[PDB]
Amino acid sequence: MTDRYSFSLTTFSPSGKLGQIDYALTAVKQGVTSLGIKATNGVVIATEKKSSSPLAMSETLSKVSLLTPDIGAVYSGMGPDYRVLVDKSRKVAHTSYKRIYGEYPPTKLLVSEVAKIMQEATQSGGVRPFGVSLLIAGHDEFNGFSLYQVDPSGSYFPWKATAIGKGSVAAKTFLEKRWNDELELEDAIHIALLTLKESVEGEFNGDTIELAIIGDENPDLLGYTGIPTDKGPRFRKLTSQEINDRLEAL
Amino acid sequence: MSLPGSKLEEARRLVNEKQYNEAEQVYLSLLDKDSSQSSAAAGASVDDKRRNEQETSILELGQLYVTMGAKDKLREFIPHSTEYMMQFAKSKTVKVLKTLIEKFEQVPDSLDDQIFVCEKSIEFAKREKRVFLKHSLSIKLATLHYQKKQYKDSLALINDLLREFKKLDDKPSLVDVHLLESKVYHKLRNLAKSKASLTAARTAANSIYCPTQTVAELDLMSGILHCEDKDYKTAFSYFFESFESYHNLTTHNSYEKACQVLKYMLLSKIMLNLIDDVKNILNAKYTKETYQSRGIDAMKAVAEAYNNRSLLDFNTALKQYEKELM
Amino acid sequence: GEITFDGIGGLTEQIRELREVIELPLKNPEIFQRVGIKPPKGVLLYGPPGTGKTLLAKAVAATIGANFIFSPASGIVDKYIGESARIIREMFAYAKEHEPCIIFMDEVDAIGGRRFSEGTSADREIQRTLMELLTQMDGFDNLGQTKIIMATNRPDTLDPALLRPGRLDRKVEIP
Amino acid sequence: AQNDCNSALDQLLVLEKKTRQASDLASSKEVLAKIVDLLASRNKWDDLNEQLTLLSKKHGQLKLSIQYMIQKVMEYLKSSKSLDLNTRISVIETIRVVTENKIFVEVERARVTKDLVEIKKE
Amino acid sequence: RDRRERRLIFGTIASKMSLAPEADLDSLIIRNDSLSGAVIAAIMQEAGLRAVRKNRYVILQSDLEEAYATQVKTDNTVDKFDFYK
Amino acid sequence: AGYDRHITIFSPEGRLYQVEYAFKATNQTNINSLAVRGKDCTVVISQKKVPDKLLDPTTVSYIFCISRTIGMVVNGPIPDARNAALRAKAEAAEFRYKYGYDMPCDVLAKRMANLSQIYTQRAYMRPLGVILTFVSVDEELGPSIYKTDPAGYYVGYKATATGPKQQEITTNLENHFKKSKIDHINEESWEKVVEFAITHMIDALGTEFSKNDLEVGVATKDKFFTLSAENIEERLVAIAEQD
Amino acid sequence: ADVKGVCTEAGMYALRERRIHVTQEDFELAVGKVMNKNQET
Repeated sequence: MTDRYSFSLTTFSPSGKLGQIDYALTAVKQGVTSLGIKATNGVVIATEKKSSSPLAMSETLSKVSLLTPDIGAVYSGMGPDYRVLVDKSRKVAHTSYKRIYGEYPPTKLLVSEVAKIMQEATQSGGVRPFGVSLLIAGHDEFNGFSLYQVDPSGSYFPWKATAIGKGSVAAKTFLEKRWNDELELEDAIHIALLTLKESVEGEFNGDTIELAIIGDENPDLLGYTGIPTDKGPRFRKLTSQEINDRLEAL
Repeated sequence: MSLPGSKLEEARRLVNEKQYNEAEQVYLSLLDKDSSQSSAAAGASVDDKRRNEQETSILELGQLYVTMGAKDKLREFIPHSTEYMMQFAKSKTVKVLKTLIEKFEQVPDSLDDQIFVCEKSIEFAKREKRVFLKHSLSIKLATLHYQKKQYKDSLALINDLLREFKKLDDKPSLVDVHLLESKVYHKLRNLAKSKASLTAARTAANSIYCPTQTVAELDLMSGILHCEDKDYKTAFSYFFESFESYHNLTTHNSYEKACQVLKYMLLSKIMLNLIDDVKNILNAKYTKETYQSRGIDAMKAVAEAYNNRSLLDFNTALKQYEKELM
Repeated sequence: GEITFDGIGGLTEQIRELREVIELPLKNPEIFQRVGIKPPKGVLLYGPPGTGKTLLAKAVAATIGANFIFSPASGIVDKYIGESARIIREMFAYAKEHEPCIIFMDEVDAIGGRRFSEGTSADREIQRTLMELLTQMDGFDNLGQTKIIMATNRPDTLDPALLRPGRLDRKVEIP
Repeated sequence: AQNDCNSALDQLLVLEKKTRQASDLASSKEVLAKIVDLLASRNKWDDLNEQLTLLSKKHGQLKLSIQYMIQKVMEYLKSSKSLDLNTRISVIETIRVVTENKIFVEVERARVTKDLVEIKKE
Repeated sequence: RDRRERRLIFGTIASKMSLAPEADLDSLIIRNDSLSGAVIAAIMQEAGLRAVRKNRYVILQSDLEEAYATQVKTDNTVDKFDFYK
Repeated sequence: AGYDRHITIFSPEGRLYQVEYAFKATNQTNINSLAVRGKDCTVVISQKKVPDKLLDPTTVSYIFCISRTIGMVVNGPIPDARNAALRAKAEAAEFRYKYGYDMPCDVLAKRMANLSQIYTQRAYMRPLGVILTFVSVDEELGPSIYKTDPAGYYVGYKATATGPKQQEITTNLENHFKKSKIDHINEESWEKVVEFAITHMIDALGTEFSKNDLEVGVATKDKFFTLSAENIEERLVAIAEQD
Repeated sequence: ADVKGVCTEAGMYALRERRIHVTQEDFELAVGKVMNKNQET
C-alpha cells in the first residue's frame, strides 16, 4: 500500500532525446511573449499582463515575480510550474545567503540554483519535470546587470537581450537593431513597447503590458528615510499610469 | 517673476491684451535674460522646460504668421532655437522636431513658408543619429508640393522614400506614403497606378496595429477610385463600411473625414440609379449626422432633378451650390 | 405523419425547437425575406433514436401538412453508373414540386461518413453520395420550402463538411 | 363599513394561500366574487378599480378570475365618463389580464380593447 | 484574419440584415480574435437567422450577443488553456 | 514511463489532460454559482438541490463555513469537496495559531493552488476536481472574493461566476458597473445586498428557485452565516412585495 | 527549388505592371520574399 513509483518518468528515446523535455517545450513556445533587455543603464523586463475577466483582479496574478531584491524573473510556459518554482528559488536564496555572506546570491549563482531544481526533477521519478523557461534579469553589484535564460531541463546560457514565447525571432530582430548598448533605461522602455506593438495586434495597451525595471533607487527602496547602512532594493514595478505616460513619450 | 511658468502667463496675457507681436517681444526677453531653475541653455534660461513651453509659443504665433505675411520672423525663429534642443536628450529632440511641421499645416496659408522650415529640420536631424525619419518628413514636404500643383515634382521625390521605408522598419509611415502616392498618380492620369499602390498600403496597414480612422481612410480612397474606374456597387460597399464605423465613433469622427464620405455616398447612388436611397440617407440622421451644407442640398436637388426628368432643376442646383459642390 | 405533434407533448423541449425552425418559414417565407437573412437550411437531430426521435420527425410533418420523405441511406447505394446520382436528383426535384416537405435521412454514416480509417473499400461510394448533397446546398438552389433533417445516434461519424455551418447550421440535441 | 372590508382583506390573505402557484390547492372565481363585489359595495367602483389593479400585480386565483371582474368595473367607468374614462387607459397599461400576456385567448380580452380603442378614435 | 480583416466581415454581413446605430463593432473586435474568414462569415449570418427564429425582426448589438453566447458553449470550461489565464 | 492519462505526466502537446477534464464536468453536477460583492458584505448564491424527500437537506452542504468568519463555496462533488475542506480547515487553524491572525481568502487560495500543482505532477495522485471560492469580509481589504481552480491556477475576483451561465451573469454586472462607475454597490443592510444579487441572478439564469433549491451564504465583518429556508423565501417574496 | 520559385514570384510582379519581360528589380524583391519565410517564428 502507498506509492512504489521510483522508476524515472524521463527516459531516453532512440535519438538521444528526452521525451518529457521535448513535450514541455511545446507548451513554452505557445506561452506569453516575454522579453528582456539590458539597457546598460539598467535592465527592463516586460511581459504580457492579460486579464481572465474584466471583473477579475490582475493584482493577484503573477507574471513578474521578484526572486530576490534586485532581481526579477518572467517566463513563457506553464503558469502553475512557474508559481511553485519561484517559491523554492525564494526560500533557498533567503536561508543560505542573506546572513551567511550577508547579502543576496549573485545572479549567475541564483540561475544555477534554479537550474538544479529543474534537473533534480528531470532525473528523478515520482514526478514529471518542470515545464517552463525563465528570463532572469538582474542586477548584483559584483557583475552589473545580467540576463539569462533558464530552459526547461535546466540548461542555461547568458544573453544581453532575448525573447521567448510566441513570435520570438522577429521580436529579437527589432530589439537587435534598436539597441546595441549604452542606452538610457527610459529609451529601452520606449523600444520595448514598439517591438511588442508589432508582435501583438488585435488590441494593445499599457494596461496589458506589465513592466518592471531593476534600475532605480528611492530612499523608500532602502526601506528607510534615515541614515544609510546599506543600499537595498533596486526592483521597482511600475503602475499602469506610469507605463501609459512612457507610451505617450515618443 | 522671471521663472518659466510665470513668463508663460505674462506673455500669454500679452497676446490677448495687445497682439502676438508684443507677446513675441516678451518671449524673446525670457530667452535673453530672466534667471530660471536648473542649468542655463540660452545664457539665462532653460530650453527643456523652456522648450515644452516653446512648442506652445511657436504654435500661438504659427497659425497667424503664415496668413499674415509676418511669416519671415516665424521662419527664422525655429532654426535658431533648434540648437537649444540638441543640448538635451534624444527623446526631447525627437518629440519637438516632428511636431513643428504638423503645427503649421493645421492652418496652412503659405505653402512656401512651411516648405522652407522643413528643409532645415532634415539637415539638422542628421547631426543627431536620425536618418530613419528624415524621409517621413519628406512626405510632409510632398503634401505641400501636391497642393502647389506640382504633381511631377512630388512624384520624383515620393518613390525614393517608399524604397527606404521597407528596410528601416518605418512601417507605420508606409501606409501614409502609399495613400499620398496614389493621390499623385490619380491626378497625373494613371488610374491603374493608383489602385496598385493602394493595395500595398492595405497590405502594410494589416501588417501592424493602427487607429480605426486610418483604416477607414484608405477605404475612402478605395471607394473614390471605384467611381473613376467604375463599379458603383463596390464604391457603395466601402463607403458603407466607413460610415458604420463613424456612426459608432459618433460625433468623435474628425470633420473633414465624416463630411467627405457622406458627399461621396449620396453621389454613388445617383450614378447607380438607386434614387430612392438618397432620399432615405436624407431622412436618416445616424447615417447623415446633423450635417447640412450646400453639398448635401445639391445631391438632394440633382437626385430629385434626375427623378422628374427635369433639366431646369439640374442647372439651378449646379449654379447655387457651385463653389462647394464643384 | 402517422402520429400527432400535440399528443406527444412531454417531449416538449424538442417539439418547440422543431416548430421554430420548421413551421414558421414554411407558412411565412415573408418574414425571413424582409429581414434579409436567409430561411434556415438543415437541421440535425442527434442523441438517441430509441427515445422517440422517430416519432418527432413524423409528428412535425403532420402539422404542416408537409410531404414526409423517409430515406434509407444505404438505398441511395446502388452499384451502377449514375443510379445513385439519379436518386438524389429525383428526391430533390419531387421535394420542390411537393413542397413543403421534410427530407428525413435515417442514420447518416453511409452517405456522410468520414472514411473508415482514411482508407477505402467501398467508402468512395460514400464520398460520391456526400458531394452530391454538399453540391445541392452550395448551389444556386436554396433550402427554405424543402427542409432536410439528418438523424444519427452519434455525431462522431458525421463528416466535417456537415458539422461546418452552411450544410447544417441548426443542431437540435435530445435532452 | 370596516367589518365587511376586513372580511374582503382577511379573506384575500386566505385566497393568496388558496390560489395555485405550485400543485397546492385551487384556482377559484368563487372567492374573487366575494372580494370584488362586496368591496364595490363598501366603497365605490372607481375606488375599487385602483386598489384592485395594484392587487392583481401579485396572485389572483388564476388570472381569468381577475379578467372577469375587470370587465364589470370597466362598464361602470364608461357609463359615468369624464376622468373615469381616463382611468380606463391607466388601468389597462398597468396590468395585462384584459390585454393578457399569460394567454392570448379570450373574448373578454378583445372586448375590453375594442371599447378603449373606439373612445380613442372618436 | 487580422483585426482590420474581421472588422470588414462583421460589416459586410451586417449590411445584408437589419441594423441600426446599435451594431457596435468595438465590442466584437474584443469578442473575436483571428478566426478564419469562413468562420466569421458563418457566425454573423447564423446570428441574424437565430434572432429571427427567437421572434425578433430587429437586430441589435444585444441580439447578436444573446445568439452567440448560446451557440458557443453549453458546458463550462474555465478560462483559456493551461498555458495562460 | 507509462502514458499521459494512465498516470499524470505531460501530454504529447505539453498540455495536461487531467486538469482540463477537471475544469469541465465538475460544474455540471447540477450546480451553478455566482458571488457578488456588497458594500460591507459579500453575497454568494449557489444552487443546491435534493432529489429525494427522504434526504435531509441540512447535512447537504456545498457552502461550508471554514472558520467563524471564513466561508468556502465548492463547485464539484462531495468526495472531492471534503478533501479540499479538510485542507482548508487545517490551513485556517494553523494560520491562526502560528501567525496570530485570521486567515485571508487570498493566502488560503495561493497555498491550496501550489499544493494542487504538486499533486498534478505526482504519478500516484490526481488534482482535485473542485473549484473553490473563498469569501469573507476581511478587515485588511473589505469584502473579498478569491477563487482557485483546478490546475494550480488561482486568481482574485471582484465578482465571479461558474457554470455555463458565466456569460450571462458577467454581462449584466459589466454594463451595470460601467454605468455606475463602481464594481461594488453601496448599501448597509445585508438584506438589500441579497436583493441586488437576486435581481442580477433571476435575469441571467432566467429562472427563480425555491428555498430548498437555493442556499445563500453571506459574509459580514467577523461572521459568516447561511440563511435559513424561511429567510431565503422572505427575500424572494420581498422583491415581489415591490411588485 | 527556391531559385526556380524566385523567377515565378518575380513574374507575378512583372505581369501586374504589364511588362513583356521580367527585370532585375523583380528578382531582388522575390529573394526578399523567400528569406522572409525561412526565418519563421
